[PDB]
Amino acid sequence: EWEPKIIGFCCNWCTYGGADTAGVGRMQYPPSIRIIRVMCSGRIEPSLILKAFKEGADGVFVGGCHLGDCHYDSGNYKWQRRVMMLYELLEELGIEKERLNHEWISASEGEKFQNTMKDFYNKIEALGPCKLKEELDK
Amino acid sequence: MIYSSDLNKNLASQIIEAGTPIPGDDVVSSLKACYQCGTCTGSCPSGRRTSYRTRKVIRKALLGMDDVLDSDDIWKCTTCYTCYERCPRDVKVTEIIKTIRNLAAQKGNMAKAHKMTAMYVLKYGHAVPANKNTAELRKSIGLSEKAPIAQFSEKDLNEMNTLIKELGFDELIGFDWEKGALKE
Amino acid sequence: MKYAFFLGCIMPNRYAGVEAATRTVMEKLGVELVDMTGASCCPAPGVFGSFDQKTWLTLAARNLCIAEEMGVDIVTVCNGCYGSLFEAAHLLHDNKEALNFVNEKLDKVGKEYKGNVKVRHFAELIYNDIGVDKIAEKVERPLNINVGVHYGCHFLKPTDVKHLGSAERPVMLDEIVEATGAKSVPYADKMMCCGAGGGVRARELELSLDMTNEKIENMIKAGADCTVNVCPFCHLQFDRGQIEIKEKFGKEYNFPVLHLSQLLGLAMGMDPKDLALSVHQISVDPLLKKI
Amino acid sequence: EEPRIGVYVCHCGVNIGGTVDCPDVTEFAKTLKNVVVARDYKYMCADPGQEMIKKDIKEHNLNRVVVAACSPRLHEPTFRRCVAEAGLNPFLFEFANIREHCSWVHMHEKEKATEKAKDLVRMAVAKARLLEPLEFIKVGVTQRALVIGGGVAGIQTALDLGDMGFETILVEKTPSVGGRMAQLDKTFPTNDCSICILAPKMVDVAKHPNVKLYAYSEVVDVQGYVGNFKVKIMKKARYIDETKCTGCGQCSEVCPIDVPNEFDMGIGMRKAIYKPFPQAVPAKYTIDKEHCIECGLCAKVCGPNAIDFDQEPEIIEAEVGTIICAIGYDAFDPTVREEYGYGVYDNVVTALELERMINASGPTGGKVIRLSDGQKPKRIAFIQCVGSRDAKVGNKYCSNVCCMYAMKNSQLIKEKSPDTEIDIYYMDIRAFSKGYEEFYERSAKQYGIKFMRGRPSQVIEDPETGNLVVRAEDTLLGEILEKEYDLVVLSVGMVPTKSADEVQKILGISRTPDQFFMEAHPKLRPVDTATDGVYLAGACQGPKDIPASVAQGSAAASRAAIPLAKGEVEVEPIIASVDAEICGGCGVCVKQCPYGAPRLVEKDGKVVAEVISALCKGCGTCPAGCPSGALEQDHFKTIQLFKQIEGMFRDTA
Amino acid sequence: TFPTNDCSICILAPKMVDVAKHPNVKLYAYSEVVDVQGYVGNFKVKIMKKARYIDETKCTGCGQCSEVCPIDVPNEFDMGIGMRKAIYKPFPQAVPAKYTIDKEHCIECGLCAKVCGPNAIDFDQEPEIIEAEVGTIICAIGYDAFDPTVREEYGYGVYDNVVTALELERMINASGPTGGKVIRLSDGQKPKRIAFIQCVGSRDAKVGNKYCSNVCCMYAMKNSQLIKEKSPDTEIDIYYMDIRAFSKGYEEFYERSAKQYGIKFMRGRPSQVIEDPETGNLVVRAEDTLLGEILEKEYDLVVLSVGMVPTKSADEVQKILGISRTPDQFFMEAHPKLRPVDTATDGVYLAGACQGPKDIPASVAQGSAAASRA
Amino acid sequence: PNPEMIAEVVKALLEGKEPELPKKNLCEECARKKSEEGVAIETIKRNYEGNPDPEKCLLEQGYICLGIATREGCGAPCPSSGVPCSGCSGPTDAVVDQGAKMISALCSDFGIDNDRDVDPMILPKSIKDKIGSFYKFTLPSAFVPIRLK
Ligand SMILES: Cc1cc2nc3c(=O)[nH]c(=O)nc-3n(C[C@H](O)[C@H](O)[C@H](O)COP(=O)(O)OP(=O)(O)OC[C@H]3O[C@@H](n4cnc5c(N)ncnc54)[C@H](O)[C@@H]3O)c2cc1C
Ligand SMILES: Cc1cc2nc3c(=O)[nH]c(=O)nc-3n(C[C@H](O)[C@H](O)[C@H](O)COP(=O)(O)OP(=O)(O)OC[C@H]3O[C@@H](n4cnc5c(N)ncnc54)[C@H](O)[C@@H]3O)c2cc1C
Ligand code: SF4
Ligand code: SF4
Ligand code: SF4
Ligand code: SF4
Ligand code: SF4
Ligand code: SF4
Ligand code: SF4
Ligand code: SF4
Ligand code: SF4
Ligand code: SF4
Ligand code: SF4
Ligand code: SF4
Ligand code: SF4
Ligand code: FES
Ligand code: NA
Repeated sequence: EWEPKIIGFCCNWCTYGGADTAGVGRMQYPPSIRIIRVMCSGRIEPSLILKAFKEGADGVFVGGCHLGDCHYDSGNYKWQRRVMMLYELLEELGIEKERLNHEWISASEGEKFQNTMKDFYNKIEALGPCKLKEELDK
Repeated sequence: MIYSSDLNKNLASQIIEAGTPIPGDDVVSSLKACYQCGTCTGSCPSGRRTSYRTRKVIRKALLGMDDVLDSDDIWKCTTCYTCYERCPRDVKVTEIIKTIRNLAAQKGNMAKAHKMTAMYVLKYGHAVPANKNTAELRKSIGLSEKAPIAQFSEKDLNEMNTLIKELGFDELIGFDWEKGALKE
Repeated sequence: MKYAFFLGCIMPNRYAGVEAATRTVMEKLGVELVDMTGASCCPAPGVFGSFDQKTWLTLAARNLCIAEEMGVDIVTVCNGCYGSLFEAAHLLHDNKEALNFVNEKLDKVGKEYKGNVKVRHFAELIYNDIGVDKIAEKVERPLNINVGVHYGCHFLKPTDVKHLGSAERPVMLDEIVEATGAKSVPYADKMMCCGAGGGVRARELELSLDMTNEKIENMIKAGADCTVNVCPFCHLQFDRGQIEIKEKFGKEYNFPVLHLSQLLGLAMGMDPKDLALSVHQISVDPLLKKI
Repeated sequence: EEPRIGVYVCHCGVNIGGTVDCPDVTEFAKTLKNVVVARDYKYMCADPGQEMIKKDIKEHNLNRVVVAACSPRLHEPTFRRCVAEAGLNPFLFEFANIREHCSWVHMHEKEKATEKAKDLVRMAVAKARLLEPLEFIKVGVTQRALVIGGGVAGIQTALDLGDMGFETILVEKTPSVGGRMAQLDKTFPTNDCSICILAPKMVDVAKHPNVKLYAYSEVVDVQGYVGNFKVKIMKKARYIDETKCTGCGQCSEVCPIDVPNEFDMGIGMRKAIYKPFPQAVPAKYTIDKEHCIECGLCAKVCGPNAIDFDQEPEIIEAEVGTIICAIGYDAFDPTVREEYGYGVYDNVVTALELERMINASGPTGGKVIRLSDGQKPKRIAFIQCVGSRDAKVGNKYCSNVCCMYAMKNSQLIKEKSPDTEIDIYYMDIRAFSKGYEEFYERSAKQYGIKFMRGRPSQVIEDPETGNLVVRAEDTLLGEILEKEYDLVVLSVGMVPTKSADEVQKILGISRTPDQFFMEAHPKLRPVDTATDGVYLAGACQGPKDIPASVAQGSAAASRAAIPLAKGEVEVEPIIASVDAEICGGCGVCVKQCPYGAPRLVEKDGKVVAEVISALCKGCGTCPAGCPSGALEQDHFKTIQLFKQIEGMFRDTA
Repeated sequence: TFPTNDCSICILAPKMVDVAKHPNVKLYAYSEVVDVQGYVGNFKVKIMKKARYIDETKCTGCGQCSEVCPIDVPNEFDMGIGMRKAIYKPFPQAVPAKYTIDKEHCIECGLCAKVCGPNAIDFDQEPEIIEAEVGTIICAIGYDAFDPTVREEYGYGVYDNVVTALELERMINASGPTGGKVIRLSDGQKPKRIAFIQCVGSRDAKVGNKYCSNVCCMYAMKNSQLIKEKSPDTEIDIYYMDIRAFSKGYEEFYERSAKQYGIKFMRGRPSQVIEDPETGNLVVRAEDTLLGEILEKEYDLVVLSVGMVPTKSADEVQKILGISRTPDQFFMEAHPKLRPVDTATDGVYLAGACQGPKDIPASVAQGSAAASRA
Repeated sequence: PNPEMIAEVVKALLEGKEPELPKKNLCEECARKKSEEGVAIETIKRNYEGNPDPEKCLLEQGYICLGIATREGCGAPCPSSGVPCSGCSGPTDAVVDQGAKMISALCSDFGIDNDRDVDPMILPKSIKDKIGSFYKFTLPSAFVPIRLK
């Protein structure tokens, strides 16, 4: 009946490519995620993640280059500092830390992307739906 | 001569089915990655002194020769894991052989000696249970006359007897509880 | 160091001297052994794993629950029990479907595996946690003998789950045996199987003895005075197998067979009577005149 | 201006249409606000699809276009050219990835794949509404190329670019050019000496008017973008003046230090003062200071007085338009496959070590001998796929050349010593190119080379003789073999070169699962990388032979010559800019840029941030961290991404 | 196309579109080079623009003419598996998107001119010989599939259900004559069991082709994956000698074919194919060399993985350019390693399958390499 | 809102003109000294910790000052009076969620001088009350405006 709603933010140079590689390799994974492209994980910030939860996201995924492999040298280091604060901000708002997932996945890491999507889907599916939108619509 | 009529196209799938969920679908389905290199056969301790060829077991599973379930050869594997360790295609060989042995056991291809060992574990709780000489030997070297094991705990013996019945392992080996021995 | 001592079948009910040796040796090395009250057959994977994987894992999980209820980890002195319980534990932690299946069956008995048990092998526990240096500190009687070290297959393999180093060129037992003063002789096909595993001893006895004979022959050619193992199953195959090799093939070696705890025991300054060496099919008296 | 969108759902034959219900996704797109027309076609990138889009842009006066098909990383440039021809600004076009991100990964969940494709279309439409017309940034191209690696591939790229008339810089890490080809005795399938084809090319590249060869040098830094790269080359100190040196080699005859030669793979020794091989180019000597004791014997002998221990390394700064990576490969280290005994048994060698032993100018003078006793082996075994087609070592790929080089070296041994028994233990003989199957037939027919189909389980040494036994199953007889040999050659596979990680970071390029460098597309662009102005050539792009490497060097020269010949290239206008009316000069952006593009400036007597457009690569980090919202990067504005997020759940208004 | 399994259209169609509208490229489709005089840098060429009997400037490729044409001609593009009209377009994504009239079969009934709005049809149109001066020439005439009628034991041309891999490509193609359906030619049914026979016309001294055709291992595993994607219950067996999956991602594609798609492989070159006259089913006689036993498995369809041979027009082109052929009959490079895309004739280069059997990645690389050399 | 701003808005409507709010963040109006090289934060301090320098920017000194994510117009009396800005004027016209943007900026410049090596866990552990630090005046207008229970 219910299927989790997951939104993804993937950098063009690595994770978006890693998602592309999983596709070329026909590496199946759950159809809950809808990926949004950005040029760097450094483009991601709390406003975008929090906006996803307000709209009804049960889970939010963020994919970037491996630390030290950013196409723009250090954008991922800024995102990494932001996400750590965000995990704890979410807990204060009653949104489980686990509803946010960030990973470093290269352009050719299709298998990793596939397994990451499977694991993140199972984690959200087990948590059940996020009741934020239900409470805000009241 | 091998015709299509002599083969079972679903053998591999049936082996995988038996291996699901233990040891795992991913584990037993690894047989499908085999590229018949023979590394397993050259590594096999038993193949050096018998007609047993490890890759032919995988070949027969892929080809669909179900006579592999009636084979005495699959029971020559000592489960040394040398093939498992050296396989360049990550085939979980030792696990596939054990899963094939499960289907061979289901078909009735089980040796009395193995059935006797299985019977000792459900009846006495142990494959090698304690004897009168054990009590004498243990007390003579400072140990407790009887070890803290299932053989002397009616609670744990009944627990296993309930699980054995739930798993149908008693029916598999052909053990009757009223008779207190292996039927036929 | 507090560990639940899994005994198995062969050691407590037949080669009980291995139990006495382990009890004392582990006490001397700062390890407290607690009783696994109600522990049954691991169960022996050769028969149970080959007959029905579901029944092997459910009964293995039942035994893991006994240590989990006590709130301690498990320690064993057998490769057969180590492999059975360690692989059962790894499977229940890695595979949720296998865990759910087993727990549905365990629920009928009032048990439920939760995944907090770690299975240890005393030789591995000695090497990684205690240290080989602590073995040498407790040596009262150094052994001046050549030892044919037999690792066994279910100690280091499968390496993907055990993570105890190389199973091709290992050094673990060689250093523990050498701490006693003994010399681990290199011999041909050192890492091969004894032939008993996978229910082969019972189903194909002649096949199992051919492999044991090869190992004994290779160890003797390398100047070995005895063989040391970490498995009552290997022990039975090398010891009783020699009687069966003499009866079937007429070959006599009179090659002493010892478990590592018995070898360690002698070095710790233990009375050979406690080691129950008279229970062995092949007398160890000739070796006792050399140490 | 109210948006007027055209939505186009591709089927990609059945790649999308087989899983996703494209006609249903098309009817759904019609329900979205501002969608004037929505259509579906089998191949949107094909001629009929492109004309269909161009026709509707004109006919329905569209100001936005959405294509729901493959990844933008594949065809975003093609649909941008398409819409631009119809008069629509190329940045008023949006891609919805419903193939790689949907149809190909949700094949067994067609209903959910369809629902998903609809949401992805609604998300692209949502961003589309807020897209703005932008202008591609026209940038000049420096008329100069840089080739990294002086092997057969790199030499070919440099010779072709030089021959076309482009200034080229060839950087070679070791004292000599030539690469692994120079280490080989002969080369399959012709069995010519590697020298035959290579040495004249090495000689030519070192005296080419348009090629500046930097031997014993490494690229230590690369800044910039396509057509405008600023490079720093570290010319390492040979401690010898190249201008005065004549490569007479008198110094090496008197040097007392003996060092293992790296060119000879640890078989042959050399002196602290040396030349990699006798035909090395530049024909100049080098001093290894790690082992040099400064005894001064070489200087007494040196006539031109070229020796200079005080010589320091020089960092050269060069401006280049295109870069070609041709750093090659390294041979797999088989010490890990413990059952084969490499590093334990004396007579177990690699095929690359054999190449040096068999080489006429090698350390043994072309004699294949055993290390254990210096004797000639009468029986040799070749073990194929060592470090290849193996999940246990993490290399599940075919190394391409090991079947052919094992059959080749086996022919050479038969030519030198006909009585030698040679067996090749293989799984598949991969003699796939021109004359290769014939070379395999000839190996057996003319040279009597034997083949055993069976991957060996282990190699065992006889401690009394040093001879080796190979345990393997002859899969074609169903029997186990235990044949004895005097020498065992491991046909080691190819792995990326040791310095590949350093080069990867400097250029900013990716790796494929095999760890070799990644091409933009296996078929669309086989020698280009996703990083504009950076190309690939040779074994560093993947395991291959000399013919293929030379072809890639020539292919990379053509691809790298395009932006150079054009003299101008277009770059994406996804750059950050400050809205001075909102910026209060908090200074938060300044340190976030790795290139230092944002700077605090004074406009109208007030401090405000200002981005240097030329230094911004368009990552989007400072706009993301801007607390006032004054910083926005074009095409990835906060409002555009906000609409895209909403698009997953609902339509606007 | 392997190894990515992208539609061939994905990579090709945009390149065809681009080459037909490039400011510096003059495309002469439906044209042949009929004469070449001169030497390097100074070649004088004559190109015969063959008559389509349709004005390209007026034609819009609407295809209304083909719907009313009464003449049915076998489609060469569909390898005889499809019928086309006398007035036609090779495939729907063809470039230039213009129609052509085949005069060999046209009866001049005039029905197509009645449905031609722009009145582009011109039966009086004559061929035009264009004279061009060029400095360099690049030969990229490709290849033709081996004709397996000669290997009589396989029954090609005798048994209805024995097809070539190139015929399968057309049957399996989404826009093919069967609409992407792999069917038996005997009864139009979909085969539940398929056998692929490798090295057909390659690595064979009896047909005079002792070379490896390079791509047949990979395309047999690829097409087998597509059949499994379309019809998972299909039993697929590949009869091979050596699996040659030698380039980037190829070994992985081979592993994936067996592990993910369940494609089976029999190491054994078949001795013969035999048809059951009552069902049209085929039996493949072959030894499983890895079991030492003889197999006689039945199949609903047999696909011959035909090798590559030079194109039919290669002799004409060879004479016009004055270039040589290697023992495999493909064009000869100056040196396999020194100059892989040059010929001994200065100013004349080679690119693609006409230089030797190879795949798309290699062909594209050669086209780029030939551009640099030229 | 300051009295003068209220009058300007009402007076604009009286004259049939559109009211215009100031558009910049508070740092322009603030009299504190900002570094030309940019903001770099070494440690995060609670308002009572340490002794603030009255001339240097409070954010640069390690205090959470919302001036960066707050609209100007008040005259920045809080930093001028020795305390950080609490963000009571709300965000600029280009920022929907004030707290999210403040967190983004803070996280970005924290340990920026040792960017690759700064432990990203320091900042979250330092701030014991995240919502109260970044949403004192705007929680109801944030993307996530409530605590789920
Ligand atoms: C044992 C063996 C036998 C073979 N036999 C044959 C054969 O018979 N025929 C055949 O066609 N192929 C053969 N091959 C394959 C052949 O060696 C390669 O195809 C060929 O050398 C590839 O050339 P390359 O330029 O791409 O790479 P390489 O030859 O590896 O050259 C790389 C060059 O780049 C330089 N370099 C590396 N890193 C840096 C850096 N950071 N900065 C600057 N420069 C750098 C190196 O010093 C080197 O000069 C064989 C391979 C092996 C291992
Ligand atoms: C069944 C099959 C499946 C395959 N599958 C794959 C695959 O999945 N992936 C892959 O990479 N490769 C595959 N290949 C190989 C692939 O088809 C070739 O690599 C590729 O087509 C070669 O391109 P080409 O331009 O060199 O030759 P071609 O594609 O044959 O093109 C040659 C062109 O020259 C023209 N021409 C011929 N004669 C003349 C003349 N006299 N004058 C002017 N023009 C002329 C022709 O009309 C033709 O358009 C496959 C091959 C076969 C047979
Ligand atoms: S080793 Fe792995 S692949 Fe080679 S044969 Fe045995 S199982 Fe098949
Ligand atoms: S595991 Fe069984 S099969 Fe594999 S090698 Fe040991 S014995 Fe032979
Ligand atoms: S100086 Fe260093 S190098 Fe010159 S000779 Fe003495 S040692 Fe060899
Ligand atoms: S160094 Fe002096 S000696 Fe050694 S080579 Fe160059 S010149 Fe001849
Ligand atoms: S080329 Fe031959 S040897 Fe080298 S990997 Fe491929 S198959 Fe194994
Ligand atoms: S960060 Fe935003 S506000 Fe602070 S200076 Fe840079 S641009 Fe102006
Ligand atoms: S966007 Fe990335 S690159 Fe452009 S300026 Fe801001 S930080 Fe520097
Ligand atoms: S490439 Fe993208 S656009 Fe061209 S067909 Fe395949 S999917 Fe549709
Ligand atoms: S004229 Fe020739 S072409 Fe036109 S319809 Fe009649 S037949 Fe077909
Ligand atoms: S009808 Fe006229 S226009 Fe339409 S296609 Fe046939 S010829 Fe070209
Ligand atoms: S590629 Fe495969 S099929 Fe084609 S010829 Fe070579 S081996 Fe035979
Ligand atoms: S103190 Fe607060 S407001 Fe004043 S400058 Fe530093 S940050 Fe901007
Ligand atoms: S808190 Fe309110 S008043 Fe004090 S500075 Fe910030 S905005 Fe101006
Ligand atoms: S480019 Fe991928 S994280 Fe910076
Ligand atoms: Na030069």
